[PDB]
Amino acid sequence: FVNQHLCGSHLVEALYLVCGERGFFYTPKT
Amino acid sequence: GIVEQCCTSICSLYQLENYCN
Ligand code: NA
Ligand code: NI
Repeated sequence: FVNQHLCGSHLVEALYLVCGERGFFYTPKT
Repeated sequence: GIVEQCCTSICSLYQLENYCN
């Protein structure tokens, strides 16, 4: 696999593909 | 964290996998 530059909704698309049915948590800094 | 690292720098799919449930 290659490294990623992912911002905004593109990061959540990447989490969805990586994790599939395992699900994931999206946890930005506040 | 990972949200900021992937956007300001770069990150790998293996780093992302740490956020799966
Ligand atoms: Na990768
Ligand atoms: Ni875009």
